[PDB]
Amino acid sequence: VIDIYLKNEKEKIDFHFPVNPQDSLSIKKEKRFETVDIVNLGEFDIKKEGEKIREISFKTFLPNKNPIEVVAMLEKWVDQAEPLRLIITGFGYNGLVTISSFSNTQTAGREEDRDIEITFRTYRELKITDLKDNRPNTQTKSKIYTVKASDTLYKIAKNLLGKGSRWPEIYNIPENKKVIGKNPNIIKKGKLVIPSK
Amino acid sequence: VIDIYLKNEKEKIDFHFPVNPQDSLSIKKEKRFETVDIVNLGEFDIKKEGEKIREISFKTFLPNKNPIEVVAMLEKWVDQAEPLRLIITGFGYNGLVTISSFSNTQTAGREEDRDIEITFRTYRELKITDLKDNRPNTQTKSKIYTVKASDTLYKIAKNLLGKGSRWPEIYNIPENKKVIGKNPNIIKKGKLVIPSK
Amino acid sequence: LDLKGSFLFDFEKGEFVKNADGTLKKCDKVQAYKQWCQKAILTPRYKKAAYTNIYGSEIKDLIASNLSQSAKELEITRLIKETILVHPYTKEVGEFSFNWLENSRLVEYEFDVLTIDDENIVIDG
Amino acid sequence: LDLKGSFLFDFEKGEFVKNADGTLKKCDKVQAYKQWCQKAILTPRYKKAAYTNIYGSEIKDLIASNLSQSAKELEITRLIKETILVHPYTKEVGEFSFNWLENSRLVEYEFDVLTIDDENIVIDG
Amino acid sequence: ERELPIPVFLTEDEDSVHERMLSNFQDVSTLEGDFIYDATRPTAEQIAELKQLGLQNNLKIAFPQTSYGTYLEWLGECKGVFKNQPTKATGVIT
Amino acid sequence: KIILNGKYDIANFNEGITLSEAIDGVAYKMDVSLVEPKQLKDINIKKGDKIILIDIAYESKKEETIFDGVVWETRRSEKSKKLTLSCRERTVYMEESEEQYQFKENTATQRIEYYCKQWNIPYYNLANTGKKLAKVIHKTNILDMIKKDLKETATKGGDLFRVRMDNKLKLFKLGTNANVYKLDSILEDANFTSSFNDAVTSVKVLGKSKDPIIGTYKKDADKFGTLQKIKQDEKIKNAKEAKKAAEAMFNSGEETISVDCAVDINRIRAGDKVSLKSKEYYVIDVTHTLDSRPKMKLNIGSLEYIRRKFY
Amino acid sequence: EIPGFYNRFKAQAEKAAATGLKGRLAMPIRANWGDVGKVVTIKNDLRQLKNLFGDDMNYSAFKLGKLALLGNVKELLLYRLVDGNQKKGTLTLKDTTENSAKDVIKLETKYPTARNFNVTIKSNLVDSDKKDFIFFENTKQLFSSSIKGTIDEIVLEINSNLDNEYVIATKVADSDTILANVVNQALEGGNDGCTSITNESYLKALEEFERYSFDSFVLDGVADEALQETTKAWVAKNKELGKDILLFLGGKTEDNIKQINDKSKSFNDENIVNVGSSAYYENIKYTPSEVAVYIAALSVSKGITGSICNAKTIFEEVEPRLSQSEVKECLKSGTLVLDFDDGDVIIVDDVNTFKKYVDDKNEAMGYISNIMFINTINKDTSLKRKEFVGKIFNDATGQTTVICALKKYFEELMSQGIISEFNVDIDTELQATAKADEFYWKWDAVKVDVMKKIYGTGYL
Repeated sequence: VIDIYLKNEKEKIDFHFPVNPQDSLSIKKEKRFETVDIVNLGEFDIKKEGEKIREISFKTFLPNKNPIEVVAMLEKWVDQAEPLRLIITGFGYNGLVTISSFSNTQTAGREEDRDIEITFRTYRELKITDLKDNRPNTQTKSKIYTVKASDTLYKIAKNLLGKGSRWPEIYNIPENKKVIGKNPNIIKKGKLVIPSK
Repeated sequence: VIDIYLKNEKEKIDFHFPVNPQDSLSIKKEKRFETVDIVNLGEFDIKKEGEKIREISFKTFLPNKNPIEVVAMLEKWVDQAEPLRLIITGFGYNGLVTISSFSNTQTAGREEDRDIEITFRTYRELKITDLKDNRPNTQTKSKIYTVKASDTLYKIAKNLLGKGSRWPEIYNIPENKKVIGKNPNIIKKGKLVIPSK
Repeated sequence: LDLKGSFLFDFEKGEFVKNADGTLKKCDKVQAYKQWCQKAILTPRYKKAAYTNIYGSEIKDLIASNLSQSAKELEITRLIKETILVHPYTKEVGEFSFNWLENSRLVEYEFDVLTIDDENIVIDG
Repeated sequence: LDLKGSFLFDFEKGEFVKNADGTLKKCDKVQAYKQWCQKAILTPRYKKAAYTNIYGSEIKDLIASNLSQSAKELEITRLIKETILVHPYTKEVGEFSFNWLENSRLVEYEFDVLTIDDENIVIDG
Repeated sequence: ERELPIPVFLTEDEDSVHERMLSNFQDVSTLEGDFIYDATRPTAEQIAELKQLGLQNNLKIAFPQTSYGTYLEWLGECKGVFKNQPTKATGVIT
Repeated sequence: KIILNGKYDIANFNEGITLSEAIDGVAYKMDVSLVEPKQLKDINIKKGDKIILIDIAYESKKEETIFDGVVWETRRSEKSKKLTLSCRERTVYMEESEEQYQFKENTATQRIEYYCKQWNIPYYNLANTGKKLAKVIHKTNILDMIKKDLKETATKGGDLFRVRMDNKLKLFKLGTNANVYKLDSILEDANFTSSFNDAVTSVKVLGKSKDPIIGTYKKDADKFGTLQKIKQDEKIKNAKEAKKAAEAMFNSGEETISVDCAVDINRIRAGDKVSLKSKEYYVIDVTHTLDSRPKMKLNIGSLEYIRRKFY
Repeated sequence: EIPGFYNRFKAQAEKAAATGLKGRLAMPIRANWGDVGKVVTIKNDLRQLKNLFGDDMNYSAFKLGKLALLGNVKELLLYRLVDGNQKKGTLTLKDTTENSAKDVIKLETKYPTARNFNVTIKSNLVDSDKKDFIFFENTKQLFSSSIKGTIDEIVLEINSNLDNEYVIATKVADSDTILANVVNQALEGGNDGCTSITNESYLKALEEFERYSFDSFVLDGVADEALQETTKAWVAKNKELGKDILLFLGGKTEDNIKQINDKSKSFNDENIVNVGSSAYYENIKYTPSEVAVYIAALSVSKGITGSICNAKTIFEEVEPRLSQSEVKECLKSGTLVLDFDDGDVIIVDDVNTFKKYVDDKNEAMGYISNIMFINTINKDTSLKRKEFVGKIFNDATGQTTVICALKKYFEELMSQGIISEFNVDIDTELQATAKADEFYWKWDAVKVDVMKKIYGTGYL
């Protein structure tokens, strides 16, 4: 039992590949090293501390959502800056990736179908004693928030914008200043509030 | 009778390949030389004194430990800085090596199995009349030591950290200072001691 | 590194263990680390506002998900691994095993490996 | 190079050979080298604290190992070669032969080649 | 607790002691594993171990700035200062 | 991202921008390369046009004018219609306009104000450098005169000041940038170079003017050796001035880091105080290159070496 | 449980590491706790041994069971040897409202023992109508619970909660009011039966063990010569019955090397092993008889493929320390000797007591691994026999089927790499007179031995 799930986040879509990746899946691993050759001793291998960006490539076909819409969806995702979550069940792969190249093809027969040839890249985020910041931050929320009964603007700021002290960024928006009263502390249920960015 | 044993040291694992290396094993040797051409005489070959980093490459399959766990183990070992000991019985190879590239593949059939294609590099250590320091230093001990009855801290330092006079590195660790009495000379059986790095 | 200890919390009883003197039972570095690991596993992510995004897991949210059995196994492995590995004391977590005992009721195992579990090379010039 | 001699030690008797005068029987450079080679082969590695990591062998540890017959042959060759070759006087050691006489009781041969065994080109301008 | 300064002699290296021992040999080989090395190296190692542990411990307990336990108690007794002793817990039981 | 020019927006034509500055450079330099089809050819960009580059600042993520200068030179290729500019802020004008001025004893701030007043150069409230300069007669360029008196102000214990233009002239002290950015997080590659190339351990002052001031003030002679210089300036007309000049010259040689960053910190400029690892260094030079991937390269160094070399 | 996410944590020691182990061992253990007069199987779980027989190191049960488990035995067949005079700790608790203080409940330990199990009952501070029923082992609390005052509910609750593996309640009479408050009332009258075990009592354990099957048997750390002779005769008798039991023994603590060698030479059966050196572990000395438990455990765990020729034992120190001449004398005498080598205690040469004859191919019988190999083959052959004796027609086809089954079993042995060559064919000599109820066959095989010694010759 092998399936491929692409769980996008910036667009809340969970694409499951209708058809398995044809002939074979393959994944390479290559350690980071570079030769150094010393006089009268010869070559030596020195490990480099980082890790490498490795690719997963395969090819499928989309049988008769329609294949046209699926191809459009994947082409749109190709330009996405945010990462996609790729899960391959039988193969055992699971992690954030991003599509480097995507291509579709129509054949003389089977014109409804679209033969697909897609490639992925491992994704890593740049964050630019205490707990390490190893967790990926891929969670998404709507750009407009409906205030609940128990919410306070600091609570909204922490839930929807991070540090919690980011509330003046929400308040200073003129639409938020209009829907919210002139007192930031007092807020009401139901009214819409727009987080920044 | 041909077998392949990968005896890792930093992880005390002795991996024996379940399946032989398919079509053929091969190993090249090339002397270090570079041409110099003198006027009105022509080309000449000058030996270079060092030795070359030569590779051993082959491809296997892991039949139905599970192949997934074996692949994960080898992928983890690929990032290992410390060397692996490769022993090939019938071929006659024996020496320290390190994996440059590793790859696994699932096929349309035989989905439980994993076709492997692995490559190795000869490993050489960089050191800073008397005996030559030709011996590889690949021996490993646990990062926490249980003090025996006859042990003394100098003896622990020599057995577990080299020169023997490295004992203050063990003592100066605050955990070691706490478990050990304030007198470094006096030590007791059973208490745990942590060598540095 | 200089990690430090904490106080015991018997999760079976849901109360701090206290000595006869009334003070809470202090525990070693590794004991506090294990307590923290269990608490972090039990803490859902993004939902308890006292914590940052780093702390917690998302195992409970996975129950309602529609992903398949093996996909859910991989998700459990990823979630537990990510949740545990934020702690500096963690070296590696793995050797995951699963057992779908009933039709759709699961039991899973895992191993956590400490920084002190590493093996050290013995050499000096 | 300026290697130097030592005193004989009859390994059959486990005692130093001494002249009638009572002084220990001095021996030549090559004789001391052979004595050192035998002693180093007989000295296990990492276990006798008087020595560094360079000195000694690991032949005894190999007996309890689970590697196969040919793997053990290769291990013996590697161990003897590494143990001997640390000495500066050594040029090459090889031509290993093995004979599993009984089912699991082994006899092995080897050749050690000295720096003086080298052959010199005869030429001058 | 003040950090203890140590004389250079008490912190001598084992290899330095062994080299000092072997400096006088020029006719017999002094290679590692040789009989001269066998006779000399354990002496140097024991010398280094004793000199680094026992003598430095003696120096540590000599002065009140670094002494401990019964040694610090005696150094307090030199100027007539005693450490407060413990007491058994007491009370009433019904 | 936005290139205003006079009226238009030629950000829809530029292949890349490179903002480069040196601590002793003539001016903040922007070198923007463009493709020149019929559309861009119509507006007829000439030298002397006013370029304003606007981009999302790193600090507050708001569009701010990071560069405001004038096009100093245009070079047009014809076979490939690639127009290339080399923009300069208006300190390039000061580096080309020569003038002779005679000055009595006074401070650098007063002299800079006098230059701006004479040549009608707008300027913000100039920081009081404090140091009092000796009487001199100058002939070099206006920027040359300003640099000379600022060097003489760095000597005699004054703080290191650098002049940058922006819209109106500013007297920028070196270690006064608002944000001390940390480059270790985006450190693509670094080149820590150390040397005794310009090390100064001793200095034997030989005063050409009286208060017969002569002395030696060797500072680390025991450690690095007596790497001696001779300072023979007429401007040193005082014993305390000689001592402060000597103290403003000692250093352990060249000690810089050739830093390469994978992310362009937009607001970095020459003289700014920036951190790599735990240590802090002053930007000797910065070279942004706003290609399709923003990128930055930096050359930073310690205060002592910068004072010895550039002052 | 409710649907949702649940998680727990355990030590790595508590992993089910029992997977992959081999071999079966037997022991007539002296135990302070557990079932009396019966054999019980443990799957190599220290917690299981602790629950079944306590954790008293003074008693042979926990001590020798821990040593056996450290030897990696797949299954341990423990028998609680007892002297008699057996009693369980018991106590009777009485009613308050009756001025005569009627006895209403009797408590009793689950198994016979002599441990200080106690009970403490106090008024429940929240509600006087209830009371707290706390049960102790010495000063240590062992179980607590609060129960309704009616007698039946009290007995049921004491028999109900999870932590009552130690004590069982029973009703003597009914009453309306709660038991009387009491503190630390010992369950007196019990007895572990370990006091002054008789020589004859071991025979009961032997007879009970006869019905079961196991690879080897080792005594309970006792070096009585009469017991050793009785066990020798018992193992010989079981060999006559087709049960090939391997015996391990150890000489008395005061016996010197001379006495040990004399004992080893006196009985030189290949099924007997003598331990010639005492050892230390956890700062506790172990007599040769006690060490024989660990030796038997290791030999049984190694099974067929492995051997203990140079196995690094768990022990930390040995006594006496033998020179090479003494080592040669002991090994020639059939004595199994542990030796100290660079901080490691290592068994030497895998030998057994059979060293007197070695007149042929009987040389190989002097080592424990060969005897275990032979006995395991005999046991497997007997297991295949009992499926067919008088239950398959004794024609050519049936004999061929049996031969094919035996050949395939030996082929499975070949797949393990144990054997270099084997042959199994018809025993034509005995087949000339065989009948329906039994068939006769012959076989011989070449076992692959573990590498033991290396001889090097450096040509220089």
